[PDB]
Amino acid sequence: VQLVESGGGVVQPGKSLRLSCAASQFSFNRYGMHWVRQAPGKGLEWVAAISYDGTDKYHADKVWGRFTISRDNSKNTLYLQMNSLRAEDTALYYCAKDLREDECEEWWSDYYDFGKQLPCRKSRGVAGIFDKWGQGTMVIVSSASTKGPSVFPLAPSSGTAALGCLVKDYFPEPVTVSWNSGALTSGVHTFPAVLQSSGLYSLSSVVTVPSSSLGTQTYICNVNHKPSNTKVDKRVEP
Amino acid sequence: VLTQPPSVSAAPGQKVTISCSGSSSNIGNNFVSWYQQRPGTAPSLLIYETNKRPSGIPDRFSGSKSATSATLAITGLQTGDEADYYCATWAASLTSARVFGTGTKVIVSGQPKANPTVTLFPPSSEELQANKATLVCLISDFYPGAVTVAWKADSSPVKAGVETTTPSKQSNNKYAASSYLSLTPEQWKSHRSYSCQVTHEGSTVEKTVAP
Repeated sequence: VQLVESGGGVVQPGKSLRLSCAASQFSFNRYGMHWVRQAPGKGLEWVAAISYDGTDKYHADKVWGRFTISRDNSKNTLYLQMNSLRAEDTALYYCAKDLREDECEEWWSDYYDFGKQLPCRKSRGVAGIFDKWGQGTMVIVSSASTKGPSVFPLAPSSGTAALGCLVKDYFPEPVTVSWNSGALTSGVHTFPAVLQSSGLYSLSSVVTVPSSSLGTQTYICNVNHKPSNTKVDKRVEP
Repeated sequence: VLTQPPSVSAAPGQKVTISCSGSSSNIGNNFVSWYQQRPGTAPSLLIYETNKRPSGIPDRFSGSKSATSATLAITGLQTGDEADYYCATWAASLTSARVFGTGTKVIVSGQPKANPTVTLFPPSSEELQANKATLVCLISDFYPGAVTVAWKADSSPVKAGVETTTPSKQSNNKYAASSYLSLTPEQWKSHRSYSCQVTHEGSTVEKTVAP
């Protein structure tokens, strides 16, 4: 069994996009199919499901009327129409296969008469078991573009003590930080940035120095954001 | 809403226990599916129909079920078992309830643990005048690198405004992560204090600040 997703990319919040999943190496027309997203780095979340015949459609409430699953058994392709996107929809979308081989038991014998064809009353239905997965396709929804970092001071806490400066709301990486014009590499710890809900980046760099030198030695946070051509030299005071 | 333990860890050999939980509506009446997801790779079916394991999966991975819970178990742990473990349920057919568990990270490491040194900072005077607020809780030097930050305001817990980065190895092979509680100035002046609870290997460390 082999699943391959495609169609993902970067699209602004509101605009649409269409994800495809090319099925192969199995009888597509027999098994149900699901979509499962996973925001990096958080838990799994099933989006939508569809049965073998396409008579059954399932969706999560957070995607109730903005996402619709669909398939084309002739092309063994699974389609997910993503329109009216949100930032919270940002995730890696996995194409999943249902384990249970579905089969119909009761036919109506009322209409049409082929007249193709007759839908099923009591099919086995999806089992909800995601046995085979793809590597997924990434979907990025962000109302963000190039913006400069708003630098801010930090407090003296007690290593003994510990100072820093906050790099706030910038995009995109990289952002390099140094101290006292690269004279002070030492007792330095630059933490990794963040992935805000609004898609903006922000990091922090703490520094642990002699508490005795505070009143005397002055420490100046050197920030740098080359993409926005912004440099900042923030002087941190107690 | 099926909930699982944030983190789990054990040295190579001893047995591990992971449990789900929820109403009898999404536990008792239904079956339990389990899935493994090693780092940087797609998930995989571990156990379906509560007990039955598909081919390729060792007999170590034992499933289970009860009235309002469902437990996964791994006997002998290899470096490969180190992965994320989610549970799932699907019936009958469904409601507005969830589908997958919150997650449970299994870390396989016999090496000695290192407690986290939590460092909390209050917002700046400059920022408050910029009409915004930000609490920075910096977590450094810990191992096996499994944390679970939790913010609280005057005992009461906080939910919205939280953003927590993933742990990351330092130079000394110890992990470090940061958590920001973005806030409005009006919310910041409403409560006496704001706390930062870091939950690493059972033991919790709580720092707190005030204006």
